[PDB]
Amino acid sequence: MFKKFDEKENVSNCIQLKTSVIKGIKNQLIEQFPGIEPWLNQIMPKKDPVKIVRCHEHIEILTVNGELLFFRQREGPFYPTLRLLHKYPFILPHQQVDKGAIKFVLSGANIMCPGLTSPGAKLYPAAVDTIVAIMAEGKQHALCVGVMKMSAEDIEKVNKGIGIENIHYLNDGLWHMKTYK
Amino acid sequence: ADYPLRVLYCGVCSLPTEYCEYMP
Ligand SMILES: [Zn+2]
Repeated sequence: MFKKFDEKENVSNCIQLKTSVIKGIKNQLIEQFPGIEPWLNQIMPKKDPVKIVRCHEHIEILTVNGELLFFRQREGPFYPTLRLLHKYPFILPHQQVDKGAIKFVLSGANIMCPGLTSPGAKLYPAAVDTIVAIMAEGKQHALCVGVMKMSAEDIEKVNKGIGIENIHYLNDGLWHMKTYK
Repeated sequence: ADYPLRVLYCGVCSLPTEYCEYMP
């Protein structure tokens, strides 16, 4: 979603949200990510203004104190940024690709089922459309936010095709935008 | 039991230092 993204050519503007809208977005974050609820006072303090950075193709980025927390496109689901996920890795269920696939997902490629079924990888049960944190064999931190395009049982069985859609990866255009300011 | 984690990001490639390997 951010492979050729950058502030100049993609960010139209940045609106500050009213209290009515913030409570609604928090509620949607709760519904999507149940375990985030006890941490929201910490991620989005009462005291701090909440902004949406509006981007081309109806991408919105939620920011607090200039830190990028979540993003969505249209009124689709929210996805954590990788920076937020690194601070709170438990927000998302995990899938672990084999180390050979690291180079390809860091260049923006979608995850193919052999990256998840080969030795060194770890595939965990997941329904299609689940937002997952992509971990890497031998690596402590997540490198990609993905969406299951086949269920994890299908990925084991079909074993060919896109298993996981690459949505956001380390040093993509979103990653490079460290803060909004 | 205490969060947020503070992950060290490399000062040149901006990645976690375990991913430096992948950035020239
Ligand atoms: Zn580095």
